[PDB]
Amino acid sequence: DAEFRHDSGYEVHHQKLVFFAEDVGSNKGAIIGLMVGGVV
Repeated sequence: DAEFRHDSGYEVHHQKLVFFAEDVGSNKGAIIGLMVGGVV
């Protein structure tokens, strides 16, 4: 099994975000969908 990444400390929640983005394509995720509707 490769290990290019997947090496950090947290990985208990930030992953569910990424993993989403990965199977997302270009829509909303969790907190991003918020900051993406006010100033940026």
